[PDB]
Amino acid sequence: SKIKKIEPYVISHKLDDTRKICIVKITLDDGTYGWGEGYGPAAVIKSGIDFFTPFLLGKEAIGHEVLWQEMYRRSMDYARSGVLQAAISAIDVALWDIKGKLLNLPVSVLLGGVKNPIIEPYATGLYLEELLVEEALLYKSQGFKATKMKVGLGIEQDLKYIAAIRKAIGPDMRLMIDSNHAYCYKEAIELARKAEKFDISWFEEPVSPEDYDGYKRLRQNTTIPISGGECEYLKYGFKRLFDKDCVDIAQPDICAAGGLTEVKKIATLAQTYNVDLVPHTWGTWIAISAAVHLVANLDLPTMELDRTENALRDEVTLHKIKLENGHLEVPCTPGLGVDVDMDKLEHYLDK
Amino acid sequence: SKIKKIEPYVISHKLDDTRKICIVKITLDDGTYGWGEGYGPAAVIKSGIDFFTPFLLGKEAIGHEVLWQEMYRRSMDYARSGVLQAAISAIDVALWDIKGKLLNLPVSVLLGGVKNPIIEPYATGLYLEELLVEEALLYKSQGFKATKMKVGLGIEQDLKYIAAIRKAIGPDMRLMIDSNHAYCYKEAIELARKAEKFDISWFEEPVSPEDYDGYKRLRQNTTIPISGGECEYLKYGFKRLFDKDCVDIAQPDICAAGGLTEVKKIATLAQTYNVDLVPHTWGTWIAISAAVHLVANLDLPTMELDRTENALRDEVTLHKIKLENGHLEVPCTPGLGVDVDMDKLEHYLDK
Amino acid sequence: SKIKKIEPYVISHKLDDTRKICIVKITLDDGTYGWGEGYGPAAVIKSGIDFFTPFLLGKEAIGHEVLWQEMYRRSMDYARSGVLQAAISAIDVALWDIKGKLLNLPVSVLLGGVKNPIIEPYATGLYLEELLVEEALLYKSQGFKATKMKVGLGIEQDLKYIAAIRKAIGPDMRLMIDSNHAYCYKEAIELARKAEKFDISWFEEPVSPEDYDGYKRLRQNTTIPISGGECEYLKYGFKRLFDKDCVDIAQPDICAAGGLTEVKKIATLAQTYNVDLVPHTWGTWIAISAAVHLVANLDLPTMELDRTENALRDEVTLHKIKLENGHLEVPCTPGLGVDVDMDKLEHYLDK
Amino acid sequence: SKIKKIEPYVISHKLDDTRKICIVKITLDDGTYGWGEGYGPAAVIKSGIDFFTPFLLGKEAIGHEVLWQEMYRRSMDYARSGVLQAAISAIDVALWDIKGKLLNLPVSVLLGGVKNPIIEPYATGLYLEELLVEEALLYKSQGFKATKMKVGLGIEQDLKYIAAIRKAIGPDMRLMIDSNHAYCYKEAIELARKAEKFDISWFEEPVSPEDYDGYKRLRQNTTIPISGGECEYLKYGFKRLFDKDCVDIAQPDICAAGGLTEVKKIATLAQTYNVDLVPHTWGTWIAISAAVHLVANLDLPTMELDRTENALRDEVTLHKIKLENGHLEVPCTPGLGVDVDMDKLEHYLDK
Ligand SMILES: [Mg+2]
Ligand SMILES: [Mg+2]
Ligand SMILES: [Mg+2]
Repeated sequence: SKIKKIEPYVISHKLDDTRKICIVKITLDDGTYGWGEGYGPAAVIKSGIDFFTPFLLGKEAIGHEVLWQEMYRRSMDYARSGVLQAAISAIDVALWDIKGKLLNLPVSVLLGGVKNPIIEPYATGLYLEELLVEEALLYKSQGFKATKMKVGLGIEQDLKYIAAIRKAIGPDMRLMIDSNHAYCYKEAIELARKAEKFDISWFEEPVSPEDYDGYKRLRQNTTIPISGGECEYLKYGFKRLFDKDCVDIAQPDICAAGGLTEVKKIATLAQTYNVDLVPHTWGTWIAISAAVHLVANLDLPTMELDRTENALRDEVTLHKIKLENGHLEVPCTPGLGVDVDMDKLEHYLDK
Repeated sequence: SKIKKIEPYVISHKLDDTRKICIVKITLDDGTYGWGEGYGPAAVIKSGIDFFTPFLLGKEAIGHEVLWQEMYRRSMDYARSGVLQAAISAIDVALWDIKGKLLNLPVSVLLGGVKNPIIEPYATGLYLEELLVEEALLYKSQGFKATKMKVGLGIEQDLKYIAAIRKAIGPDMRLMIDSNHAYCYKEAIELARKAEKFDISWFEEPVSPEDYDGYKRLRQNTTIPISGGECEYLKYGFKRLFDKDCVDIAQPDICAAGGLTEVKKIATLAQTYNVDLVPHTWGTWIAISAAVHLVANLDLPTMELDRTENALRDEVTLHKIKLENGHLEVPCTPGLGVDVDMDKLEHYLDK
Repeated sequence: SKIKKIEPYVISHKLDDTRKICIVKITLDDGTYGWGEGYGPAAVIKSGIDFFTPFLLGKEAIGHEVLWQEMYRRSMDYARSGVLQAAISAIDVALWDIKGKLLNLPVSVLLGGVKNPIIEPYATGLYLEELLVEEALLYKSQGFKATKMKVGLGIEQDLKYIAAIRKAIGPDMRLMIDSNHAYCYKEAIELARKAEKFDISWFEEPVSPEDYDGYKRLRQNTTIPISGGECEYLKYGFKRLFDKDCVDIAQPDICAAGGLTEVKKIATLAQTYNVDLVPHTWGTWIAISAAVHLVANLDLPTMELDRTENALRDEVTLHKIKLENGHLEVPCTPGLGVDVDMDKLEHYLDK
Repeated sequence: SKIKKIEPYVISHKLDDTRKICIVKITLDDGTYGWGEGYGPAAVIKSGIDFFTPFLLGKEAIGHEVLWQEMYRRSMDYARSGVLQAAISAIDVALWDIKGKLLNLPVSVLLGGVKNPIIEPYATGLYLEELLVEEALLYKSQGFKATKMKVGLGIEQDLKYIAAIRKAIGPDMRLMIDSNHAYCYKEAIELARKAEKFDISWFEEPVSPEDYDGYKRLRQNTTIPISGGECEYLKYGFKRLFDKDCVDIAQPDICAAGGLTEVKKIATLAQTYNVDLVPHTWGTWIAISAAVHLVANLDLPTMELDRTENALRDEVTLHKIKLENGHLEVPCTPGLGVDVDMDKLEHYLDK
């Protein structure tokens, strides 16, 4: 019932640069382990976990909030945003896998209840040129009901590509654009106003996460819904964002914002402020699982399903979840419903 | 004058628990070195420096802002506050020691000019009971014009001790109280109203750095000036602190908030908002030096002079600065005016 | 070295009225000189310099901020805006030429670092009628990527001319309109809404610099980005402009707003408020140089390149900077990289 | 009746440094002259008048607002505050002396009507130590009902002197304190709270004219009424001061803010905002006269009566006004009721 060993692992591989992820395993005196993930710079997150590890060993895993508050009280002064929050999120997601196992229930049921047993996720596909059209047509064939494309190659370059992908997918499939704060307010509305004709479901991270007044103005000047919050941490950060009427959709990453415990608190806030929540997910199947269980408990929904090459997701992590013809099905298995192939873990670790 | 090797060093020391601070040495192709420091969890900052090190090598040190913006562009999605900011701060302070050396001028002169050639710092002395009175009497005897005491032992316990220290130091010496966000709004005004009679120069971090409305209310309900910002990072963070009329004095830590480059930008903002700036300093002389040079360029001033038991500061780092009868004299030496005893560095290092 | 002699010179020439500009030369004990410029009424600025000259002689030029603060402390009650600010600006730009020379580095590197080694400036061309089309076609042929035209001849007269210039330059070249506060809110949106179809990059000084609510409303009712701040002085003035969400682009004139020192502080503020900065430039190459070095340090960019008939700029001032096919290249020479032909200086002057 | 010659004169005199003030004489084709004054740096104001002089010659003096608007249209881009406003003020006050003479009526009657035929001004007396007490006792003996003292020598030094002057003058005479923005918010309330016991009628310029939030806060934390606006220029400047609920009393200087025309417009605004107006006066009798006529038309009042050593005020300018036992009597003579001794003018002139 008590924590015996927290074990952070930095997993990597280069494809065509490198993908460096930090992954934890918290195991109890009884052998009951739990899998969690942190989002950001792998090796920095890994040291973060090491920082909290002394104050978590021999303490009870069911009262996960008592541990979250200990980690918070310890890092408050040196955290707020960034790295130590990804360290707290990584431990949290594992304590929710433990609890799920421990109380023999999935995480969604343990968060309050499965509100959506089926989810329809969107396919993410970032960038010659005609290859993007093929990647999109693959997703439509793969049953997907929506797809998220990466923009930031230039206002006139993007509008040329957005036109091409919309022509391929037709009008029935949903399409979203993601800048990655690669544009400024003037550059964002120029793209927004011009891309409106292609029925864009939303615009993800259009300006700097620091440009709150820019987000609000963009929302006022375009019909396309405004997404943001990848870079937003804790209940306090998202309150600050919602008080500014910035986004139509809040996108906290479970692995970054403060884990399942805090993204649930952010979900309460989103609700009160009457703002939609679609979490951000860009890691292994441990990361994806936490989102599966969160959107199930959220009140057909969508979630981020990275279709990009990644053997740290497909090979290192083992999911029980089922996806056929754009629809994903929430698992009933205790905890997140994930494991790590310890041979593929050792093969893909870092030096 | 390109960067050839960035070298982060975690140095440990237990007295009566442990004091673990991270430090950097950036050395150019020409063997010009510069010393820097990060504030927060040593081993986490140390990995942070390692994160930016690949994109800093083979780049010119004089154009320090080009490097700051590269580090920012790289961490803007996974930082905003905490750990990666103290990694950016640490590199910055060392690039200012390099520039100082390189152009054969002190940092203050290189920040714009020595406005205050003499500064009068305050003595910090945290916690049987009668020992606190002796530590204070020592500081008054040592020439100090002001002293900062730590509070959070209970409203009635603090008021008992604040009365004792004021009785010892008399009326001529300034005295400040520091909660360390160990109090809530109701607990803070209870102490503030009760401690008003013992002439308190300021109340440092009275409530949570997240409780902006609490700071503002406390400022409205007490005569004692309100200090805060230890836990505030970047120009964007201090703009939101100032927009909410929270503090009378803003206290950014150079080694945490974004280095000398950003604390200077925070100084421009503080100026525009007509709010005083006294930086936070709690490290080695690499950290103290950066503050010496910053308050010199700021427009008799004070700064944080840690007077606690610290061999890591007093032994590993070598300062040139002179202090006699409460007054500190800004050095004219190129750069920060600091060096590291490489034998005491090897002796005090962490495994 | 210390300041031995500040020398203001009012220079003029009538072409087809007169252009009366004031310039300064600050000369050190060691004969190190620095060239500066003030923007506004020459003879009034010239007396301004004379006002500060007594309190600047025998003082050190490297600690330029110590001098800026002396000039400020002296003229704060009788300044805030206008004439004495252009007096402080003129001295500042020359102390930055001195420092550049003194420390053997260009101004941009000395402001923090060259962020943009290449800039693409815009051609200014103010006003029968068919002559304007030829002036524009000349700029397009001269490789310019953008051109700024003067408007204020009447809503229907301007829309007639804007149509003509856009027809000549085609769709690939950028085009901006400048009212010179010659329009009121009702007259401004009438032009804005009608001129949109001609792809206008921005609208410069659309209403009175005093009509902040007019600027905000115009921004809300038109797609064309709103420029302004020519007439704005100091960090306090620009804070006041940004607090009211007036402009998309802030245009401080280095030679008017408070020199390189203050336009840099305005640049920190613009950054915090997430508003673009394109400085205003309308003088000699002393003025153009200061902007070259400022936009280089700012984070392809543009700047104001006056392409009208002016011999005080082309004959009295000597530049090192290179311009070939719309692109300008930041110089590496110590200081601004400018000199004054003292024979042409004596030739163009005032009794 | 057109303007034939505008003549600015810079008059200098050293006592125990120099007092350099600029004065104007506008004379019509018919030999009707009018005397004016500008407040600030004499030689800078003198060049300002020279700037507008070309666009004022051969134009009618009764339609003074047509001239004010011409000067404004010309200066707005390079003025807003300071020097060019004091040039516009100087011309304005002389056009009001002309109009007064021209229509054979005093200025107060020509501003709308004498509301107060008798006004009780205050004696200004800035700074061994015991000499201040004697200067105050002289004023009480001279009949004065109120006196304004200069503060900024240090919080404990001022409280020592304020106590001394109050002891001498007794309880019946009013007493006001003037910082001259020599204090910051923390330093201002320290002085305000401590000086409350000495019945202070008002606190003039307590913080920087730029620290609007400081003024507002000080007003909230002290019982002593807050004065300010010396450094405020135009109707636009005073609207922004009043919008922020800064002052209890607005103090525009006629010779600086925009002359009698603008201080009257500022008076309309002050009225609408329900804020008192006591103008700032620190020049010759040309300046004092303009205030006599303005407070007469304002709706027993007070005004600034400089009682220091001033040979330019008492020798160069000739007044008709009468003062006996603290009460001043508004003159009925056409215009301001002032002349200049042309021999003492030629004597005190500058090179
Ligand atoms: Mg995204
Ligand atoms: Mg502290
Ligand atoms: Mg313009």
